Amino acid sequence: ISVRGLAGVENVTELKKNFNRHLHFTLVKDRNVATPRDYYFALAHTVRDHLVGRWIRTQQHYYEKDPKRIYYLSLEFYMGRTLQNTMVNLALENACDEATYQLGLDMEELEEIEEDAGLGNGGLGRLAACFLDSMATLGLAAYGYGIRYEFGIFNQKICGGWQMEEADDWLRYGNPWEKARPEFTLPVHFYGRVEHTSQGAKWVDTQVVLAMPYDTPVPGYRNNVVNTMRLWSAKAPNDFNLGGYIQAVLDRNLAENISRVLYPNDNFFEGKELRLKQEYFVVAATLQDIIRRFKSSTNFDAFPDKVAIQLNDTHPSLAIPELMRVLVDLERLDWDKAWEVTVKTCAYTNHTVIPEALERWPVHLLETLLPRHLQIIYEINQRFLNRVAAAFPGDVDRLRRMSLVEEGAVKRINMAHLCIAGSHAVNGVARIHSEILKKTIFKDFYELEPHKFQNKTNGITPRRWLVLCNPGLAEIIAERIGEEYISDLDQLRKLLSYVDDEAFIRDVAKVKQENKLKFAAYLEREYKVHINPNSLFDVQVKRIHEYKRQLLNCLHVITLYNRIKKEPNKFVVPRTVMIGGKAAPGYHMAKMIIKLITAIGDVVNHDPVVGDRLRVIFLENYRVSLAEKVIPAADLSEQISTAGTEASGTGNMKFMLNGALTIGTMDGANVEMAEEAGEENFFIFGMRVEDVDRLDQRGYNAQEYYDRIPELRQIIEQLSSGFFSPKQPDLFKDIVNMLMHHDRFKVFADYEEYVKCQERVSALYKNPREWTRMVIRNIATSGKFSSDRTIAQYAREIWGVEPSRQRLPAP
Amino acid sequence: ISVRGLAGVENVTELKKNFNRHLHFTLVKDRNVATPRDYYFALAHTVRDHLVGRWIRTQQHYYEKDPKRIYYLSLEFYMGRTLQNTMVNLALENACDEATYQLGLDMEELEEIEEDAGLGNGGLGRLAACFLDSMATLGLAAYGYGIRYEFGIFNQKICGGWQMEEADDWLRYGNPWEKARPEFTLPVHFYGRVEHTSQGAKWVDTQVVLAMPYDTPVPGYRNNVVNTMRLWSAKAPNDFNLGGYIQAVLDRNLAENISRVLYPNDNFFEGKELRLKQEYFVVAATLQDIIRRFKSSTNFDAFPDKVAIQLNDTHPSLAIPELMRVLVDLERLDWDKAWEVTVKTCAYTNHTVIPEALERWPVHLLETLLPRHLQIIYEINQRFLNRVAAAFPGDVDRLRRMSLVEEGAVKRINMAHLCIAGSHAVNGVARIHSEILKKTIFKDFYELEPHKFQNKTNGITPRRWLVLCNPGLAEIIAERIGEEYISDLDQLRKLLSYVDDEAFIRDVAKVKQENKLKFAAYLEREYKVHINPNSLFDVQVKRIHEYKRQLLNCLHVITLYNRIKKEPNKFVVPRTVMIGGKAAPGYHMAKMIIKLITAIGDVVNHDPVVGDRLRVIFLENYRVSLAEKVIPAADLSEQISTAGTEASGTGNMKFMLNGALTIGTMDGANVEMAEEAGEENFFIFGMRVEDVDRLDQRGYNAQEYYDRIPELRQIIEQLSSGFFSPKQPDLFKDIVNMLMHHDRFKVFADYEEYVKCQERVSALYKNPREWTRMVIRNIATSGKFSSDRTIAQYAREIWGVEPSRQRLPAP
Ligand SMILES: O=C(N[C@@H](Cc1ccc(F)cc1)C(=O)N1CCC(O)CC1)c1cc2cc(Cl)ccc2[nH]1
Ligand SMILES: O=C(N[C@@H](Cc1ccc(F)cc1)C(=O)N1CCC(O)CC1)c1cc2cc(Cl)ccc2[nH]1
Ligand SMILES: *Cc1c(COP(=O)(O)O)cnc(C)c1O
Ligand SMILES: *Cc1c(COP(=O)(O)O)cnc(C)c1O
Ligand SMILES: OC[C@H]1O[C@H](O)[C@H](O)[C@@H](O)[C@@H]1O
Ligand SMILES: OC[C@H]1O[C@H](O)[C@H](O)[C@@H](O)[C@@H]1O
Repeated sequence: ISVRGLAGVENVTELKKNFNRHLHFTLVKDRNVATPRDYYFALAHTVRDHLVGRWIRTQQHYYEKDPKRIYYLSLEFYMGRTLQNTMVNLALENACDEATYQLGLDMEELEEIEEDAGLGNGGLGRLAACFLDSMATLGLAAYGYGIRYEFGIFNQKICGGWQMEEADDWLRYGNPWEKARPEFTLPVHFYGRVEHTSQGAKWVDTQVVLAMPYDTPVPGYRNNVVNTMRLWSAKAPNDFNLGGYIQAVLDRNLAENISRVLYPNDNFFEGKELRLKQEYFVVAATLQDIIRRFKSSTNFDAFPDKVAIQLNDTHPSLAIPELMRVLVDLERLDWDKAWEVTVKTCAYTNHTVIPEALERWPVHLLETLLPRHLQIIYEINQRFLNRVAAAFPGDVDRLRRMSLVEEGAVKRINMAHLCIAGSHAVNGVARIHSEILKKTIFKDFYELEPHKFQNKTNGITPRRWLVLCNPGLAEIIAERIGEEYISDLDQLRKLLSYVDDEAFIRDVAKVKQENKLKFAAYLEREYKVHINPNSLFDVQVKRIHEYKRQLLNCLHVITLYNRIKKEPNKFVVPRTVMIGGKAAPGYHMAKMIIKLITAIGDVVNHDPVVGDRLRVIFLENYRVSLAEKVIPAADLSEQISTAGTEASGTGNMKFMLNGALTIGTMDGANVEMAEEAGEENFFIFGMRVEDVDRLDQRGYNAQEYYDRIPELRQIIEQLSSGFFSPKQPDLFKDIVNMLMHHDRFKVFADYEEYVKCQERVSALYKNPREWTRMVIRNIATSGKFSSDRTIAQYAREIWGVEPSRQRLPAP
Repeated sequence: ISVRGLAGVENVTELKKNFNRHLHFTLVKDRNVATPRDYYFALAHTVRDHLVGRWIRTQQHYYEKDPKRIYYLSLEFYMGRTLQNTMVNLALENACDEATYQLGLDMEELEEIEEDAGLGNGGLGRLAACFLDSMATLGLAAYGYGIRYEFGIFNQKICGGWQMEEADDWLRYGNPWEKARPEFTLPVHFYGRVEHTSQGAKWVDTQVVLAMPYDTPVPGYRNNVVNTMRLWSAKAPNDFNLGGYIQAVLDRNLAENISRVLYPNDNFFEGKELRLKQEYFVVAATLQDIIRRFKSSTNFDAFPDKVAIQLNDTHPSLAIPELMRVLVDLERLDWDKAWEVTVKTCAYTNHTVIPEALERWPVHLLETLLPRHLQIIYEINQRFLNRVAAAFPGDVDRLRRMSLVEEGAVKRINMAHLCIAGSHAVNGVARIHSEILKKTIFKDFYELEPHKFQNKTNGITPRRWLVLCNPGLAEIIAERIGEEYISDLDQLRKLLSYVDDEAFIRDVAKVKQENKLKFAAYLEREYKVHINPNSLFDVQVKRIHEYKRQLLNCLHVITLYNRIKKEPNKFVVPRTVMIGGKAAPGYHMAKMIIKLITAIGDVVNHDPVVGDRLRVIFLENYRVSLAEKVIPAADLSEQISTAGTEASGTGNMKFMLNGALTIGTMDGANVEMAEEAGEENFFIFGMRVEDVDRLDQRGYNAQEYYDRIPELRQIIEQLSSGFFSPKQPDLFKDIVNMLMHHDRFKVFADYEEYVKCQERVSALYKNPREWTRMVIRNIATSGKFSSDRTIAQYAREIWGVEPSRQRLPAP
């Protein structure tokens, strides 16, 4: 059936009886009243049972061996479903598939019942998840620490072509993968004031909120290692939080609101108090847990030798001043020793350069909520600027530019500057992004401490993003080069010698056609629409953002439609362009773009002259589980952000690994992907970072493009006149206005080159054999983009630990 | 070891391995890091496993056989712990005791870890729990329906002698006994308005709250029957309940607050909207569930033949108009047919006659929250008063007295009148209470429909209240008459022939001494105080209420103290008087009484001259699990409410069954207990109902008693001068003031007779042999107070079903 493992006679028999055991004793059901959800839960428990043993020994192991521990702090962990992932990493997939078959059930149908653990917004959150998988597969003693939101990313509904947000009550039916641990409940403080007494400062009269941990197992790939992802949940103390007795009890929900919902912002900062509370909550509980574990393993001199804390963006940046608070105020270490320790254990990862995404917290907020932390930040700033003054005497302007405190309307703390000053390493997520950080945004810091700056190009895990979602492709690859590539993706290079293999070429093309047929069916099954599986599947799925330019894609789609209407009887390569992604609730322009996409589809999809040559479909509720479905079925991957705006991107790597060709700009990781596959095997177009700068010096004037490109002007006039919105002719006035007068992302500037490039893609598609051979050269060179490579680099160049592919002593 | 069942070799082996299975797979622990709470949970799951099979077949059975179903609606179910109770009813106690012993654990230590399911205030709530146990033991197809409060009765803490309330977060570590069933989630409506259209009225524009059920198994005593207690939990819909996206999500907690906390009022009405919402919530979800089940089993003519709904007090009274709403508005039945059906399926139980406990809801509240129900209530009232007018022509005053609508300051709906009009049966809970209902409070209704009024004297379950909490006494009883009495308490009469048995007399006295020694140890273990186990254990435990007169007990205690101080070297029977119970948070006088008790103990307990002859101890956090501890250790049970105020009482029956003698007034069930044991074997005193009336006609003047009783006057002057409150001399001015000028319960009127009676109790105690022989005559005649008797009466005289002690076909 496939290398989903073996289906042993004894193993299948054991699984079946345990499945029946859980259906009965755990779910209290019998075959006569059990629903598919019951069946899913019986299977989940049966599979979960196989982790317990490994989980206990792995943790037991780390206790005995006492290795250096890696702590990955993130406010997001975009996990998705975990049933299939667990079976894969445990080699149980075929056995469970057989067992359920014999019990008369369809395992695939059961898998669709699991809810996605959508505790993330997009790229940043999914990177943390891929990293967790790689760290376990590489035998690192790593822990993922975050917040257990009871409501993750909202479920997206399209109503009248508009996005509607609906609460993601993912825990409604229960989460079999988490393990509550009330024995490690910790107190977190807020507000209060600072008292300066004889022997040190004291933070008093604070409001207490308890942090209760929930542990989720993270299994490595077939090595018997099971690490932990610890998510904190807010719980109110039962005393004080006890005017009215009834009210006092109902009011407990005020403290517990801290972990209620994930902020739905992607690459956008919103300075709300609740968000700051969430950030301190996760930091305060995590560091107590880290130090407690360390004390078991009081000279904190060896702290950095046993502890590494990785900050995923600046969200958990309060870890720096919190570590100082604990070491100086509680452990009574002298400032300088505490600072040496802090810098040596902390490392920071930057994920974007757009200004609106940078965390700049108003000082009055930190003053009220965390008074002691504000004082420590001021002291850190003081000493840091003294260092700068010494290094660049008289450079008064550099002084204000590098300050962690920004003066102006309202004073603010620049969390990124805080992170650079208190970390021994700072990294970008793609070569171009890391260079841009040194050359622009953090130039002053790089000049001060060049040794701190590094790069760690992102990656994705080949387990979920290949074996799990595309078993067919994984099978034909393994048939030729073996299975060793699953945890050593570089071996994919060996596929280069099959580029002329008539058999391989036919197989690769076959799995893609099967994936497209399956997705096409899913589209009609759960969404009822109908699409032609013979057309080119053009897809752009990611969060809706002006910088990602779903709008540039829209212009091309309209261009295609207009060319068809001009010469109806001319042949054109049929296309099914699918765009999907969620817009943050308060992001007006992004919501306007979603409406534009659905409006274009309303016209195009019902034009008889167009026929089945062009279909515009908006993919509803894009999330991890849906990505696993569309990506393997894609032919063309759209990665068209304005050069210099997408730090790295990861969806791009997912598409490359699954047999889709890429059309994109020289941005983020796109640059390194083309470098690995060869630019001849990539569809690159548009301005490079340098051209964008040149245009900015000159001054970007959209009118110029509108004046010189008839096809462009026709589109804009179609939008303004109401051609795509009959009942509301001026519906899209905002978009047209932005495009013409305030386009920070120069959509028009890349239009001509994009359309031309798209023409070249259509020409290659007309030649199946050659299209497929290029795909093979992409798949064969995607090895570098595995998160196992990324993690091995973080491990060796930042954390100071050696990865290991050694199987743990059985379960 | 005892008739806790057999400890089979195979059974103990099986239990041990399953215990280890759960500790590993369920709790993810190993013997090296498992805490006692883990051990408790492993045992709970092991025992719980033995119910699943029985639960499924019992429910399966009721489906096939299709008997008439009994639905017991209550806003309270005071369950207590359930581990030991489950082992008893399953005959697993000795086997589990052996198994844990061999695993090196103490089962008793593990049992103390379980949290009490305190979803009740006192008597009314505990009656529902005893009833559930009896209904299962009697093979009735019964379902208990209520609300799953996440916070039950508050935990009581004494600070500075004052009561402090603390949230009862009983679900913090999880509840292994409940089973969530999201597949039966039902919608409940609130607010909205009524539209009158062509074919009927419509309730529109309502706010929807979802009701999710949680099922808890209720095992019968060793008959393999397992019934269900279904508790509803409030859940917000994820759409509309989705101004701000974040706010919308945080605001879900407004709808879910409905099931957040139990109102801590005992025999007291508080007309708060949240409470009304809770009442409709449980009624609306329950009736949908009832009708759905009925439709499976559309002529609602047979509805009453298959359905019986028992209303525990007026709390679920909205069931009457809700049943009408559904039948008339949705099922489209004609009014009269719907009314015939409603009356025939509904029955109401009254639990008190004090006016402040009567539910009288303001019309403006029902108008806003349940507009359609208000209309139906008006129509019910209309037709009912027409009936009255026809029966008593011209009796205009009877008309207003019987109205369900009370005019005045604010119009109100008398929920009790609603219940009488819409039920085919109305019952009191003790013979005297039922007579008082007919003679006073509901006299007009009794004259209209005499056939409706009945009595069903309360009872307690002998499983929890004898076998579970007093195995020693249960063992010596069984040694002589067998085990059949456990489900046939009347057989206890056979013990009468052992009243002169020298061996029995010595045994009965022995178990009491052991129980007292054990409790005395527990007191020092968890509360550190020290008490003399040789003294007479004088206890009054129940909710603090003026009508229960903990104050009368206080006066006696002070009298004793004063007599000792007067003649220090005179001998007196040593006593340890223990008073315990919670005061509703807003009940000022009750909280003042708790402070009085602790203040008396502060003086008495530290007076050297008193020595160990008198100790006054206030029992902290009285609840079901504590009752199971004190009751078996008591010698004297205080049931001293003012004649005519305690409807029945049940604590009194618990004490009688466990070998304590009773000192009390001719009130509630006390009357029938003395009647069963013989007044010579009871310590009765004080005014009878008739004497209280006589005093009221005359006019109660406390000053008279103060003027004629020197000992009384001395006490009152001690309270006024600050003798019991040095730092705050006027601390108890409120109590003295009430006692002298506004004592609704005539404490002073029963003082003299009470003290004299107490002297007689002390004299009998001085004669161990005779004290014990009287105890035997009480225990031997307590058979009538088993809830199995009560339930068999409800079954035969109200519900129309026959109980059965037939074992269900194995598990
Ligand atoms: O709670 C039980 N089983 C779990 C089995 C289970 C466990 C985890 C999960 F994610 C889904 C189902 C369950 O259904 N839920 C707990 C977690 C969540 O709140 C949903 C309800 C349970 C079984 C059972 C048997 C008896 Cl006899 C009595 C009470 C019981 N409860
Ligand atoms: O949740 C698990 N077990 C239950 C075992 C259990 C079930 C009911 C109960 F009342 C107490 C304990 C539990 O500890 N809780 C669920 C209910 C409550 O929220 C407390 C935490 C669990 C075991 C386990 C093993 C693995 Cl390998 C992964 C996740 C897991 N979760
Ligand atoms: C991989 C992934 C992303 C990141 O996509 P980019 O195109 O890099 O922005 C976002 N969302 C989901 C659901 C993903 O799987
Ligand atoms: C039995 C019981 C009651 C009822 O006691 P009364 O003396 O009848 O008021 C109250 N609380 C608890 C904990 C009980 O067990
Ligand atoms: O680093 C992980 C991801 O973080 C953010 O989502 C960036 O916008 C994206 O470019 C990057 O791939
Ligand atoms: O009916 C059960 C109980 O209800 C209330 O608590 C009454 O006050 C009490 O007298 C009675 O025993």
